[PDB]
Amino acid sequence: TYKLVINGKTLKGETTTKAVDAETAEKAFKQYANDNGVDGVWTYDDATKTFTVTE
Repeated sequence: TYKLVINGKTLKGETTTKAVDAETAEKAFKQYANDNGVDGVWTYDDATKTFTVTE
């Protein structure tokens, strides 16, 4: 796999993670964003297995 794109005011980038289901990921990404001081709106496309955080 899944991809996460971070569109922040000060931080812009991308990271990846391996998980057995989408739910498990979401949780991992939520933790990552927090550790980096980023807070926003989350979007996810099942077709591309990508989550986007804007912010």
